Amino acid sequence: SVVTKAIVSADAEARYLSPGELDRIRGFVSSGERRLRVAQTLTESRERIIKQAGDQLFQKRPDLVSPGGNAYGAERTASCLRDLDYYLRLVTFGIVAGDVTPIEEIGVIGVKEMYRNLEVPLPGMVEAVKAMKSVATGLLSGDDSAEVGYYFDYLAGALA
Amino acid sequence: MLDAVTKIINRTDAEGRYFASKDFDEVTRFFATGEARLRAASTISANAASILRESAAALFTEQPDLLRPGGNAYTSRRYAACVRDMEYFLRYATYALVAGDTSVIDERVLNGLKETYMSLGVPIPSTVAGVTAMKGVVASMIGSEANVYFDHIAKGLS
Amino acid sequence: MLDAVTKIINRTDAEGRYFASKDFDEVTRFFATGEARLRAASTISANAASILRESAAALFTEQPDLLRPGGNAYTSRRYAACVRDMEYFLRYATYALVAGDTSVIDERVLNGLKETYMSLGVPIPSTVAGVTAMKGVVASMIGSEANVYFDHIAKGLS
Amino acid sequence: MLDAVTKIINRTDAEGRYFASKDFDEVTRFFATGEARLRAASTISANAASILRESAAALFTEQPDLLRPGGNAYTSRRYAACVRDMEYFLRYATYALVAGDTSVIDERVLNGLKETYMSLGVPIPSTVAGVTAMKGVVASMIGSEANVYFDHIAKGLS
Amino acid sequence: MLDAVTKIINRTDAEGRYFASKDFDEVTRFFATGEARLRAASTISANAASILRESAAALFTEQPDLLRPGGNAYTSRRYAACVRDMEYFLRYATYALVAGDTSVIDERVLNGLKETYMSLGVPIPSTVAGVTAMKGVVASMIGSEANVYFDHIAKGLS
Amino acid sequence: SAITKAILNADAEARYLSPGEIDVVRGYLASGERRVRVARVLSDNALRIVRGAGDTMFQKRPDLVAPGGNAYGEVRTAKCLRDLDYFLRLVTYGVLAGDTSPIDEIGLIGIKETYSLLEVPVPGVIDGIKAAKQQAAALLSSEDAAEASFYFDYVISAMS
Amino acid sequence: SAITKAILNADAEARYLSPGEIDVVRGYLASGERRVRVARVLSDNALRIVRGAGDTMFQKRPDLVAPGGNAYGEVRTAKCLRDLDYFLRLVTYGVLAGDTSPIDEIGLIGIKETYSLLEVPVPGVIDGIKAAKQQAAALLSSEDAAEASFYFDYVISAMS
Amino acid sequence: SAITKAILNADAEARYLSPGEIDVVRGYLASGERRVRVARVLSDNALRIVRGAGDTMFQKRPDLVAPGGNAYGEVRTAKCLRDLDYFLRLVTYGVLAGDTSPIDEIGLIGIKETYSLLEVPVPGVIDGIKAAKQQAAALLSSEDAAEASFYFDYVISAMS
Amino acid sequence: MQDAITSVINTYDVQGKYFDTSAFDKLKAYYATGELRVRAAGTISANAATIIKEASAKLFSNQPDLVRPGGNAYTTRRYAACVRDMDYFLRYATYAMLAGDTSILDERVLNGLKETYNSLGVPISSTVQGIQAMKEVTGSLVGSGAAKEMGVYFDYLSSGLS
Amino acid sequence: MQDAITSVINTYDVQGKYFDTSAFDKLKAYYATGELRVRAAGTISANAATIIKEASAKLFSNQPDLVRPGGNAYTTRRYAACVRDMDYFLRYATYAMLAGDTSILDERVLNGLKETYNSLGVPISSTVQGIQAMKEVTGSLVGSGAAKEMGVYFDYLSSGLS
Amino acid sequence: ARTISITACVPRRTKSVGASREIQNVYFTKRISFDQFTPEYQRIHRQGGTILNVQCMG
Ligand SMILES: CCC1=C(C)/C(=C/C2=NC(=C\c3[nH]c(/C=C4\NC(=O)[C@H](C)[C@H]4CC)c(C)c3CCC(=O)O)/C(CCC(=O)O)=C2C)NC1=O
Ligand SMILES: CCC1=C(C)/C(=C/C2=NC(=C\c3[nH]c(/C=C4\NC(=O)[C@H](C)[C@H]4CC)c(C)c3CCC(=O)O)/C(CCC(=O)O)=C2C)NC1=O
Ligand SMILES: CCC1=C(C)/C(=C/C2=NC(=C\c3[nH]c(/C=C4\NC(=O)[C@H](C)[C@H]4CC)c(C)c3CCC(=O)O)/C(CCC(=O)O)=C2C)NC1=O
Ligand SMILES: CCC1=C(C)/C(=C/C2=NC(=C\c3[nH]c(/C=C4\NC(=O)[C@H](C)[C@H]4CC)c(C)c3CCC(=O)O)/C(CCC(=O)O)=C2C)NC1=O
Ligand SMILES: CCC1=C(C)/C(=C/C2=NC(=C\c3[nH]c(/C=C4\NC(=O)[C@H](C)[C@H]4CC)c(C)c3CCC(=O)O)/C(CCC(=O)O)=C2C)NC1=O
Ligand SMILES: CCC1=C(C)/C(=C/C2=NC(=C\c3[nH]c(/C=C4\NC(=O)[C@H](C)[C@H]4CC)c(C)c3CCC(=O)O)/C(CCC(=O)O)=C2C)NC1=O
Ligand SMILES: CCC1=C(C)/C(=C/C2=NC(=C\c3[nH]c(/C=C4\NC(=O)[C@H](C)[C@H]4CC)c(C)c3CCC(=O)O)/C(CCC(=O)O)=C2C)NC1=O
Ligand SMILES: CCC1=C(C)/C(=C/C2=NC(=C\c3[nH]c(/C=C4\NC(=O)[C@H](C)[C@H]4CC)c(C)c3CCC(=O)O)/C(CCC(=O)O)=C2C)NC1=O
Ligand SMILES: CCC1=C(C)/C(=C/C2=NC(=C\c3[nH]c(/C=C4\NC(=O)[C@H](C)[C@H]4CC)c(C)c3CCC(=O)O)/C(CCC(=O)O)=C2C)NC1=O
Repeated sequence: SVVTKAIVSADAEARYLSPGELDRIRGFVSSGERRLRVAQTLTESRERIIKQAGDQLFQKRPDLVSPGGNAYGAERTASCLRDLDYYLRLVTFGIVAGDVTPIEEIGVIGVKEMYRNLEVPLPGMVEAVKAMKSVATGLLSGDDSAEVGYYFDYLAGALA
Repeated sequence: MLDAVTKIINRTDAEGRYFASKDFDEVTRFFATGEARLRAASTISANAASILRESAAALFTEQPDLLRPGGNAYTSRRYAACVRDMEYFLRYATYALVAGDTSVIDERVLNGLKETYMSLGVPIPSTVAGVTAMKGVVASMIGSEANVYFDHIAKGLS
Repeated sequence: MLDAVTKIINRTDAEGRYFASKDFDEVTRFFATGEARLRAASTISANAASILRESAAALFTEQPDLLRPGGNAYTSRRYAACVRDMEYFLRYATYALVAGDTSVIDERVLNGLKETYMSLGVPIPSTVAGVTAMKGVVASMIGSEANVYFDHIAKGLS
Repeated sequence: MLDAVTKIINRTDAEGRYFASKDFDEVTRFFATGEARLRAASTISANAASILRESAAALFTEQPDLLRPGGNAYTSRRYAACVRDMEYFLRYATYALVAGDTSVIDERVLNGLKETYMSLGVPIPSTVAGVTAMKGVVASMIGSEANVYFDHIAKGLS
Repeated sequence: MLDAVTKIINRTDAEGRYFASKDFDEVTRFFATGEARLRAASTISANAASILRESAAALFTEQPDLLRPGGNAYTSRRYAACVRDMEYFLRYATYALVAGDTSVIDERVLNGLKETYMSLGVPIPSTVAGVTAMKGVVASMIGSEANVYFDHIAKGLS
Repeated sequence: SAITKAILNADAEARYLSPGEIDVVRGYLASGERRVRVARVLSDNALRIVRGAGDTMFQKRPDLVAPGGNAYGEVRTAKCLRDLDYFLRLVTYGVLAGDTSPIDEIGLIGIKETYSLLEVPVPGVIDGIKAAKQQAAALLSSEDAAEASFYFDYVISAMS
Repeated sequence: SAITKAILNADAEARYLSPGEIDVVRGYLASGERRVRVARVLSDNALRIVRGAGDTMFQKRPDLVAPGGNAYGEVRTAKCLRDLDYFLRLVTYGVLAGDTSPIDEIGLIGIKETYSLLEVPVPGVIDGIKAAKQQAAALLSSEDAAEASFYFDYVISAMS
Repeated sequence: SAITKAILNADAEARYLSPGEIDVVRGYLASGERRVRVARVLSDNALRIVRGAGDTMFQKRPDLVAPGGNAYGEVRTAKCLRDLDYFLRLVTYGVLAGDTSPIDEIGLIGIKETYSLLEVPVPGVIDGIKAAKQQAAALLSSEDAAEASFYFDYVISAMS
Repeated sequence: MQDAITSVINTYDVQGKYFDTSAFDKLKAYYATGELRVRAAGTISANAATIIKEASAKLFSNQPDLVRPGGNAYTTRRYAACVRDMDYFLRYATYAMLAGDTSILDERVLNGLKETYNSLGVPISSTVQGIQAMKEVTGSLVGSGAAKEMGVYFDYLSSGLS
Repeated sequence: MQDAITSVINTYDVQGKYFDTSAFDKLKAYYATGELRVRAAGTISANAATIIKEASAKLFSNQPDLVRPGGNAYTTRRYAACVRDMDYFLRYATYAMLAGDTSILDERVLNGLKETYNSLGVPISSTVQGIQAMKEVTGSLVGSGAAKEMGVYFDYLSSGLS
Repeated sequence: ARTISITACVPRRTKSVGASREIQNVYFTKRISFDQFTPEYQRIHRQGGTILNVQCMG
């Protein structure tokens, strides 16, 4: 989170937190209620987000669900969608944490190795994450939409 | 590195005086343009990989000789290093766009870059063409907000 | 580094000859002046902070613009670096007073100092004035015995 | 570093073609000469101490003022370093003889050597005289098969 | 020896105070964990022979040299002493698990053990490896509840 | 500034600005008017702040301006007031930049060595800076005074 | 080459060529004629090997040349077949050199980054290179086919 | 030199000469008359010492000057005597300097591998230097002979 | 390290669930105390040297044998190391209070500290007394709620040592 | 590390003996198996990624809770760490098979591995299951005689971890 | 901050010779951060080296 990052940064320098770091934490905690409301909103619409995201992904990448595809069949498509569920929950974690740390450790570090070992194509992952961005930012107001779009962009960049 | 506010602070400190009315006006101008600059930077960052992909394609359609055997961009290694350098330019231009100042481009990118490119045998006019193609792509996406930083890269390389 | 005895030794080793009457004479003169040089060095060491304080005060009384905003010594960091260079000069001229040879000044002090200062923007004439002020302060305490080493430093900068 | 086969590969790769008949002919000729070059390298290796000893003796009989007090080879350490440099030259000439190409000499030996000898004070013509004496001993023991690499070292020095 | 209750009593007495609310809470927390600790102690007691067997097997699989001629576990007597030591560690760690305090280990196990091992030449890092292997086996059976006590023995040997 | 610190952070990991760093930059640009107001008040009132801080410091510690004191004499007293003015201007810079970097670069790095070798009592400087902090708080509202006090106490803690 | 590796290993220890290294160099020199024979067969038939490999790959994966595929169109298919040709040439280089160093220096180092940035499906490349290996094995004898397959499998393993 | 060692010890700690270092320099300066006397006696008698030591060494090791010996022949025997002269002059240098730094720098660093590479028998050199030590002690008083024997023994121990 | 927010995140990730009402209550509870924590951290950071001076003075007054000869805090080096360790405890308590979680005290402080002090001969009871002195001094600066919060982490350090 | 050759050299050198007929028989047997070992090593290196893919697929099919939340291989970071562990196991098993000797497994893999897995919480039985999966897939790839040879080193790793 | 390019010649006159390649660390050109400059300046001086060129990149 913002707090853990600031504390670790200060600790590697053996100092108390600076006025800048404390200003960062004040801005983080004063934004906490809005962040929790946005996280609730994205949690409420999780199933819809995953459903239209999978719809768009398979519409724009029909080879994935076609024979020979990585997500071909019912159970493989279910695993495909379960990955989008994982990543949406990671996005909600990152929103309450105030940065992309939880996303990075739970879902970004080692992901290239894991989707290589799984034959999951990464451009497909990027398209799926962008589809989730569109669906999820469709559900929020002006400031929240950009704020959540930043986390989705972080995922898309880290998968590419 | 310097942003605009620190550049103003440095001038006032060199003169040894407190901030005056015009200095606060310049600071307020930076604070006014900051939001648009942040939006442009976020747009670039969200599409960094796409920007890099069409910028590389535009440069190598413009100069197919580089990809040919005997060219400086001919190998998987040298192609990777070339797109790596272009990614440097894009990311540091975005940094300069947020900071409102070109300093970070100076001490992080252009400092010693020409000497490096002569030592390596990198064709500098082609690198400038790549920077110009990147400028065109970024301007098509976010507008003319980042033009001065790409021009600064191109002129510091020339 | 070399002291007087090792300098004479290196000379005789350059001709590949044993010590002759003049070499033993130089050595015995050095041994004769050793006690006076030792007392001068102990006097300098006992009053190091006082000498440095007075010399910095003299430097910045004669050249007040070094401390004014925009001057090379204007910040706490740059002032500290100035006073630290002067501390170096005092300590190494004391070393050379004990050794009896300006070698240690050439290897440990003047080697690359001029290029360093020019690359940094440190003014050489102001540092030479500081060395002159330090020389006067030291000669006000120990006499004219350390003069040659401060002169060596000043001409090495000059 | 490169050997003859890798050098031909780089020549085919710069112009981006498959190996043609001429290239295969050059490679086959290099493969035909391999046993003689290997035996020459083994002969040098088995007599490296001797070759070094009489090559150093030949140099210092040719130029005795190197050893004299004040000469560049006058001390146990400087003589050690001179003979060590000659060991460098012998071992790297043998590497180049096995490889069939002089790139290893250019990268490991000749890269920066002239500047380092100017900075150190090692006389280049005397070092070249030592290289030629070592060439003479090596040619007496194995024939003219290694002269090209010693000439390469000498030309790179002078 | 002491247990958790006696440890808290001595702490309150060192201050000459009655039990405060926090002290009562600590004693209640100790009482609440009593049933799990007793079932864990009974589980260890029921499987002590198997625990010792797998622990010794793990130790000597890691370091087979110990059993070879010239090793410190090489003889019937020396292997017997090794497994007897591990059996002592197991029984006294069970005692400390029941008491909730590591004082029984200090009183009965680490009372000259490190000096004894250094005197006899018992390889302490190997003994610690064995203790840690026994910790792993016990954790596989009952969980982490005993880990700290085993760690205590290791820290007593290091 | 805060922007520079976020950019340096993102550059160390060779990435674009993350959602947390965008939040830091946005919250800093939001605070611009408040920072400019605080800096204007402190700058336009530098003379009376320094006069008052120096008076309070000298009343608290007379031995400084007594014979044998570090500040004795017109010249040394003038340099003492000039140092207080320097630290006030550094505080204004820290308020404008939204972080303590200009204060460190221009005034703090080396000030301990400087004052040790010049025999300047650091507790006296701390007393003068505390006096300047209260004199500034007299001139500012509660929120503006709290904003300035962060950098004043940062200077004081760097001294101590 | 093998010679370069032996020389570098001897130079790292600042010593002359050891008897094991001399045996390595001698064995490579002895194998030179067979290496030249395999390389000549590979080079003289590059067009047909690459054509057969491209046909086999595109038959296995028609989507790569279907609309929306990475190699769709004449230009991109030409680049695809050119890539396969590059890998065939580098295989001849590695057969001749006796080691994989030319393959790494010219075409393997950095290829993963290049293809990932270009969204080139690496499994498609591996299928094409495997098809090329089958084409080569058709023209070569069994021992020669094994010798060429060593470097073919090296390329495949480096990509995967 | 002793003074050089004291100054290097001070310099490594960025300090002035400690009382121990000052006492060392004072003792070295006090020993100057006896150091000069010993060195002058050895320097005036160098030809006698070297001729006598060479005579004793060839009388104890006749093989060196016999055909097949390392020092066989007028030129090689002259070089042998020149090496003995070198080591006596280095002993006088060490006596004057009050330490063994001149001996190490000029003559000992690299001497062992030098003689091993030239096939020069180190037992022969050691015998020559022991003979030189005896010849020097014959010309010096017992107290002065001990001071010179310190450095003769240092050279011998360096070779042994 | 782990703060309160990432503690909730870790529980819910391990059990693999999105946040529910209970997680949101824990997160609201953390955010609500955030301004008090930031204020207390700023106050402690501004006063850390004074807190250490007062606490070390009270400790060495209560146990004068520490700084007299034969005491573990007798030399300029060992006195400096003593107050350095007190600076540790104050700084890491401030970290744990700002994070609202004691995990950093486990990872960065308490792990191996008893072994370090027992190997060195540093008296741990006197160290606990010094921690208590810092607890009262810090509470004297930060006020009721912040004092009660900081006391939790001071007591955690005391329990981990004692 | 020791191979078969160096193992024989070690025994005869510690006994200070020249090679006799028994030594020559042993060295001759190693030279005889050398071609089979080289072919198996080449086959394994060509198919290493495929082996890891199939074996991890089998392991996570038999124990699907490892990759779900709460499993030790649930996160991208821990999944990557797991498949990386399998890759190292396969590469060292191939090394030991080439050398015809398990010494490299003692020197580079097994020592302290069990205690590390216990300290991290890696399920050691599941790791042994993954090694057994790699064995089955590898033996399918490399053929019967090479399967017998390679399974010896796979089982050596499995027993070291059990 | 700022980087300074130092070109220096650092001989090996204080120790015996060796067969390993040594030329690169004897004569070199590296640029270091400003905060590392004084330690490297003094380290070159202590090993008997000579500072040949000092440049401030920019
Ligand atoms: C962020 C600061 C930074 C910069 C700016 C930077 C530039 C840089 N580019 C390099 C190589 C290169 N740069 C290029 C790029 C050129 N190829 C041409 O075809 C193109 C027209 C042109 C680019 C548009 C290439 C091909 C290489 C490889 C050169 C070689 O290895 O032969 C190198 C040599 C080291 C290496 O290979 O990694 C540097 C230092 N490095 C840095 O750390
Ligand atoms: C022991 C041998 C030794 C010497 C001689 C030495 C000199 C030296 N002085 C330096 C900087 C400096 N030197 C000065 C001093 C000058 N400026 C003032 O105006 C005066 C006129 C004048 C002094 C009387 C200053 C101000 C700097 C800081 C340069 C800057 O940061 O802009 C630096 C750059 C490294 C740094 O500042 O951290 C060196 C290496 N360092 C050594 O290790
Ligand atoms: C109830 C408290 C108690 C303890 C703790 C205890 C330990 C203990 N172990 C001893 C010897 C020993 N301990 C060992 C064990 C070592 N061998 C190594 O290979 C292993 C790494 C390691 C064991 C894991 C061995 C081999 C000896 C015999 C050493 C000798 O006699 O030379 C001895 C010396 C006297 C004897 O041989 O019985 C004691 C006192 N005895 C006790 O009465
Ligand atoms: C812009 C950044 C900057 C700072 C921070 C700075 C501090 C500073 N103060 C100095 C002197 C001084 N500073 C003081 C101030 C002291 N008098 C009392 O004791 C008080 C406790 C205390 C002030 C509240 C005094 C009296 C001197 C003169 C001392 C002397 O002449 O030896 C000096 C030495 C050179 C000079 O005379 O100016 C510096 C570098 N200089 C700078 O360029
Ligand atoms: C000699 C060393 C060397 C190699 C190995 C090499 C590969 C290579 N292929 C490239 C493009 C490409 N490569 C391919 C081929 C791939 N896409 C298809 O689907 C297949 C699965 C697969 C081939 C079997 C395609 C289609 C492109 C064009 C992609 C684009 O520009 O959008 C590029 C980017 C530059 C360009 O040609 O535009 C490189 C560097 N280049 C080299 O200089
Ligand atoms: C001032 C520092 C210095 C020293 C110490 C020194 C010793 C020295 N003696 C040498 C040769 C020699 N040294 C000797 C002396 C040996 N022969 C007998 O066996 C004796 C045991 C023994 C002398 C006591 C001889 C005979 C040679 C000639 C060997 C040859 O050229 O093959 C050489 C090789 C170059 C030459 O021929 O001059 C050196 C460097 N040179 C120096 O510049
Ligand atoms: C053996 C090395 C050693 C030293 C030197 C040492 C000094 C020392 N001095 C102390 C107090 C003190 N020390 C002084 C001395 C100062 N008074 C004036 O200012 C003078 C400038 C100066 C003395 C010449 C004073 C006044 C105190 C009481 C300070 C206070 O309690 O506020 C204390 C605090 C505990 C106590 O009072 O016993 C220590 C530990 N401790 C050590 O382990
Ligand atoms: C919380 C962090 C985390 C993630 C994200 C994660 C992903 C993950 N996805 C898996 C399977 C899968 N994942 C996918 C997804 C792909 N299919 C299409 O190509 C799409 C481009 C893409 C999804 C949008 C598919 C098809 C499978 C089934 C693979 C198989 O059956 O072998 C598996 C193997 C175990 C299982 O199936 O339960 C993992 C571990 N694991 C983690 O611990
Ligand atoms: C493998 C590539 C390589 C080369 C070529 C190389 C040359 C080399 N020779 C050196 C010293 C030296 N080299 C010589 C060479 C002799 N001077 C004259 O007497 C002779 C004519 C001549 C030889 C025939 C000498 C005398 C020194 C010592 C110089 C000194 O320390 O003052 C040094 C300085 C470091 C040291 O003392 O070891 C280098 C770098 N180093 C390398 O790593």
